[PDB]
Amino acid sequence: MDVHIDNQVLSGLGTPLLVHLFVPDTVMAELCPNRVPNAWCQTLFSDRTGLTRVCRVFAARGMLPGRPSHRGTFTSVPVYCDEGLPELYNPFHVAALRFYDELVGELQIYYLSLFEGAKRALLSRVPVSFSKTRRAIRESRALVRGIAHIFSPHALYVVTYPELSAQGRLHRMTAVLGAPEREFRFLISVALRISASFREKLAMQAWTAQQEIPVVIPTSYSRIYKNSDLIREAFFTVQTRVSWESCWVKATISNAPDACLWIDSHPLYEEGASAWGKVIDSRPPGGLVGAASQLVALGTDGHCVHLATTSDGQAFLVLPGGFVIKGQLALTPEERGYILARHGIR
Amino acid sequence: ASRVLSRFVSQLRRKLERSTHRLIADLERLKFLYL
Amino acid sequence: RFVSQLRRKLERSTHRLIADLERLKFLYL
Amino acid sequence: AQVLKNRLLRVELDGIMRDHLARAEEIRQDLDAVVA
Amino acid sequence: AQVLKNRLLRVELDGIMRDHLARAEEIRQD
Repeated sequence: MDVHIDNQVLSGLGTPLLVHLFVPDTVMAELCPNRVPNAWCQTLFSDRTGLTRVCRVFAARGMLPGRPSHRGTFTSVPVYCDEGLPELYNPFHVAALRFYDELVGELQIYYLSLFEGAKRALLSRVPVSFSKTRRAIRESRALVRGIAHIFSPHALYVVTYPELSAQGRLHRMTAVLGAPEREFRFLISVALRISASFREKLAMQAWTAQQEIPVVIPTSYSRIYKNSDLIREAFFTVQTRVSWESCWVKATISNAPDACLWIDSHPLYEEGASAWGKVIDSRPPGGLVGAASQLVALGTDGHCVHLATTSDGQAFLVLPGGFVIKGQLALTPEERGYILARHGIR
Repeated sequence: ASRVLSRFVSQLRRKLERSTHRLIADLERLKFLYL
Repeated sequence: RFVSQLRRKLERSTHRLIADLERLKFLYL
Repeated sequence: AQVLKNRLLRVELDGIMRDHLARAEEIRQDLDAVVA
Repeated sequence: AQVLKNRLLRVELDGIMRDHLARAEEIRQD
């Protein structure tokens, strides 16, 4: 019970109201394995998409709940969204958290899943920290309740207890769709324009491999891959269900930090959620020969289709078999600014 | 003389119930707008 | 004073039947 | 394919779940007019 | 989105169950 009194006194600048949370250790195992993170608040809207200011959230792991029903970490969700009077709530409304120790993993959370659980729960001098004074006397079991989490079908534990007028005005709040809809269809729009760029690049060229990366290939490659077997290039667009782990937007945010590359890897036909957004280096003295070795090891991955994005406005597709199809990247800077504001600061 | 006002606060409870049952009435209409 | 018992156990039973019908919904979907 | 039939039947069951409390509300609100 | 709205109606229904048990306070002295 430390991070709640940490962030409660901290975020008084950009947030009127602060909600406190638990996060179980099973619910973020598919987010980041091996306990690699240890945050940043940016709650986007449902139909009032735009852009909003960011707020920092502090947290801790490895410290156990008073409930022995599950044993996990500490988080907390700021709420600052409602204009003027905070009595209205935005329904069907995402609130993004960027839990991190060094920006890996995201945390999408709802206002219904938060507040329905919240209602379900309920010669001079030094001045004292005022808000910590009421948490020590509570120490009770009814303050924490189990909430069916909507993004991942699991339990997310909230903590709240009858503090004061900020949390007292919270439990009376109600009000009279499209917050998970917009980001996915926006990903499919940029994926369709990139696949259209690949279509027109294969059309204006002879529909032929230039083979930018060198591999040796067997003579039965037109047999063990069938004729025109682009069924993986076909269902590429459904397979990109993630984007901000995907390397495609990673090059656009990398414009603020010249010879850099990011690589997505998707398997040959559904071997699993392989990886998204790995790094090809040119800065350290491993050098361009090490970049070439990693690149040809990328190209010899005979069961994974790779997509290459550059920083300068160019896209590339790597067929397994060393074949490369060139492509453009040129997107409207409104979506660019929307992406870099969705992650961080312009 | 000793049974005059308790009937009236009974009707006041019926009035608060017939008022606050509207909060039950409009939520499934909100569901019909939503889902 | 027998009007505060039978109608009261009636409304208690209907208040349990509505939770039974919500459980019947959860049986359905 | 056929979750629309489930949508119409779920509209049917929320209808028959609202009609029971619609039955109960006026009957519960007529048993308060015998007190005078 | 269908399974998401399934979870959403599931968490929305407990709101009206809590509001029913909040309305039941007035029953408890009547």
